[PDB]
Amino acid sequence: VTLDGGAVAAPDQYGAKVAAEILKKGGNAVDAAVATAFTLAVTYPEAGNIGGGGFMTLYVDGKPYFLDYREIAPKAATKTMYLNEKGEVIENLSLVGAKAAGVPGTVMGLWEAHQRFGKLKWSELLTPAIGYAQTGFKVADQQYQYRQDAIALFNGKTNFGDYFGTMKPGEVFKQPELAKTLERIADKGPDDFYKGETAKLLIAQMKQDGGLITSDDLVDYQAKWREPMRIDWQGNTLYTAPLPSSGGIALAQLIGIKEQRAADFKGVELNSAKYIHLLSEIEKRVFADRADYLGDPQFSKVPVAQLTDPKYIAKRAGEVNPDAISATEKVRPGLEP
Amino acid sequence: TTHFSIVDKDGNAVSNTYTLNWDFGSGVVVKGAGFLLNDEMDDFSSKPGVANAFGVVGSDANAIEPGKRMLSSMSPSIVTRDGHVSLVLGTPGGSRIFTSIFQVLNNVYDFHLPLEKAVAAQRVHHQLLPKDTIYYDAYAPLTGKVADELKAMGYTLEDQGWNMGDIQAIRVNGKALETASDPRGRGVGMVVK
Repeated sequence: VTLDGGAVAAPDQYGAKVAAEILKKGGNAVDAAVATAFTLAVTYPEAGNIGGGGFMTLYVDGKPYFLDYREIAPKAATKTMYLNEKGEVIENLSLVGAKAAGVPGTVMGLWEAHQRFGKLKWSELLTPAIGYAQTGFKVADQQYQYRQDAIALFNGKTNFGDYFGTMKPGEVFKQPELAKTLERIADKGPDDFYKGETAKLLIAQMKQDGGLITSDDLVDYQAKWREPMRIDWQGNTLYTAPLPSSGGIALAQLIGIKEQRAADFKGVELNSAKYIHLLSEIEKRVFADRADYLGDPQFSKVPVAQLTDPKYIAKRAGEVNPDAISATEKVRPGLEP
Repeated sequence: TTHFSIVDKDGNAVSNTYTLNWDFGSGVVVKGAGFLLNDEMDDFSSKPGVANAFGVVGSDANAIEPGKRMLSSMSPSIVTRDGHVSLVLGTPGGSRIFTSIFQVLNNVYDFHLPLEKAVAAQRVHHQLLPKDTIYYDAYAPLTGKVADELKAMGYTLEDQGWNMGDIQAIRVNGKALETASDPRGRGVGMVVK
């Protein structure tokens, strides 16, 4: 569809500027997404990343796609690795330090998306991010506040302060080591991150910090294309994340149940008490199912069809109490007889 | 987590949500390379029935296993109508992500709000456990008659201490495009024409 231009909604001004520059010169949405994701790995390091993972939903040439570049547990991970001699969760062991990390997927994900749909040269799409790493970006006030929260959590148990200590609100923050890493990725793609110099540095940090990630974990990492979750209502088609996201199943249930209960929503104003109560009653059932059934779909037989069947959605919608809070103890996973 | 949304002039769309999990992840920087490592392992169930950092629980399906992906709430989304993109959206917010997307969809499709109002509107969250607890943010806290009635029904209202998402959205109406960046964050949107 020839639209009146392209568009970007980005979480900061730098991702927006880069995406727009890519589109303006004739890159496609995937080219722009690659450049933007690497840019935010520099400018929005609280969340944009090359050391994490994520999901991409795409609509290309009228066809829906989904790319899963979620991290995987290291091969040396074990069910009780975060429990102590009492069998209790060790405070912050799954949140702070090297044993908290899954195998990163982002570089592989962006590569796979670009290989399949990109129009512009990979190395050129990294140049904006390299520039922001070399010559800097302006730290935001909210970003600094998140930094302070993280410093409180890390409490001197990691090397965070040695690299992000100079992040100060309103001031330009440069990242020369990351710039060199992005240059290697520009030249070698995932080969640098999973098999090359960056891999070696990651492994060395694991050795230094007692982590679990090994060269085997990195060379075995694969992003996965999956069929997106499809939800139809009122003539619209929503494509969203399937498992290992819980959001697709949740949205299928939230939308389906709300539609089933249209008579109870009729005339109810947005964010009135009744409206919020109704959403909460729906959310009770969604989270009951999420906790009991959902996980990586290749590691158990997850009953996706049963949990999204229209007859099941109708049954769960029947549980919603429009006038009072349902007893929490009586909210059960919906397939339990 | 953060999210971005892109549409090109050919009607192709990308909705991308990605993350380190908590802000700045595990706090471990790869010496010599300069990037942070995630703390995504906390999204597994560490012990059946024990809540993680977002208050969510699990058992066997989301237990730790080598090579396994940990359950997520990230929900990058694209709405279409008649084979053409109509809305691209997503957000951070851990276990609030899909409830925030649901609220924005309700605001656009049921209340027929302009995109900017649909994104700026107050959002709240409930998730079964903690019991009867509704979370709100300081951007649009629950107050006044709505808060009082909810408390009268028996709800506990809690300021969660972080904004309730950061929606980044693009809407398409025929050939025309509009962007919305959540006022909870520092996002920017541009139509490129």
